[PDB]
Amino acid sequence: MNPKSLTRGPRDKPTPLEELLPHAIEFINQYYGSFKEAKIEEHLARLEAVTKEIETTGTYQLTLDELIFATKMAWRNAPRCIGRIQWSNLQVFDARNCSTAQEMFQHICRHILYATNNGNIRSAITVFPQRSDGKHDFRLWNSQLIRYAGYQMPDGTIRGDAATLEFTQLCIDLGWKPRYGRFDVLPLVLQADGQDPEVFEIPPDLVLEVTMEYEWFQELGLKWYALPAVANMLLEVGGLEFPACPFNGWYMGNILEEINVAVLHSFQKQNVTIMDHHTASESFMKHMQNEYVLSPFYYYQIEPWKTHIWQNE
Ligand code: HEM
Ligand SMILES: Cc1cc(N2CCC[C@@H]2C(=O)NCCc2ccc3c(c2)OCO3)nc(-n2ccnc2)n1
Ligand SMILES: O=S([O-])[O-]
Repeated sequence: MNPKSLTRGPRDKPTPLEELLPHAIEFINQYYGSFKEAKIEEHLARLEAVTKEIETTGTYQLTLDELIFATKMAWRNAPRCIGRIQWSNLQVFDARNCSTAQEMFQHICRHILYATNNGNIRSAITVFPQRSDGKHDFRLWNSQLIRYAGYQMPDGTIRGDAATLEFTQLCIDLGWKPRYGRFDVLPLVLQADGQDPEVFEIPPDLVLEVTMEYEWFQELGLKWYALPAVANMLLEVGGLEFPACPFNGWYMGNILEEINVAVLHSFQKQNVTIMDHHTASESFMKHMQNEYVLSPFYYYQIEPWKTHIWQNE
């Protein structure tokens, strides 16, 4: 077999023009090929301008429409994603002129806001600036925008998310004051322009949680977040790399002390979208109505605290 790697790592120099140009040209062709006969003079015009822009600046910028096209195509090129069947239902937020972590934070708040929509979930992606030389990367160190903290008890026990134990400790190491619940929402750990990450609490009113509701099992205090958002992948398109491009959909669906009726009832009763038969038909219908090496592609990355060179720990 000759599978490709699903990971795209860091750089420390711009992509060499001899690599970038061919990829850029191929994407431009893919994009204008989305008409099948229309816009041959526009195609050639754009090919010439991109090639001149690359040769004069060392890189190039996508138009808004090309970016939107690229995020949707990357989505339908995601083999594992079940939601990609209705891939035209994606809202794009262009944050490519973002310069600071504070600004990153505000963009992310807007995303969570729009996407959550009081439970009537909407799919969205926010695209931050593309990699330049690889030393000014924008990154979210989170794996998800919303995820619970994980604590290892003085027993060797796991309290919270058993999968975030390492990231939670890194937040503490960065100044985040550890509460010790099993449902603590991790802060946003945001890197702008290649600099050390800054910690931002997520305003709690922005976090919609499904409180699970027999009758005594709500006494357990079982709870989960409504918005599944992937924070850590890199969007590749036409030779360009976007190391920060958080996106979301909605959900598909060990001290037990096993029916999923509690979750099924809690989500659906609290009007939080999930991928049931109603939503599947409704969303595919909206999708269909919108019709009036893989690339682009979402890559995995190397966890940034393993590769980051700290300016001033
Ligand atoms: C609209 C509702 C959506 C649903 C129901 C959905 C569902 C899924 C599911 C079930 C998986 C695999 C989960 C697992 O086993 O870990 C997945 C993976 C993924 N989804 Fe979605 N998704 C949605 C929206 C999105 C959006 C908006 C994007 C991107 C623009 C997207 C991109 C991906 C990617 C990149 C993966 C990872 C593929 C891999 O692991 O190789 N999804 N999604
Ligand atoms: C919070 C989250 C996690 C996630 N995962 C994919 C890589 C592994 C990670 C994960 O732990 N997945 C298991 C939980 C899960 C299952 C089904 C589903 C999910 C997450 O999002 C929508 O559909 N994917 C997504 N996702 C959102 C849209 N597409 C994928 N969100
Ligand atoms: O744009 S897709 O729906 O043809």
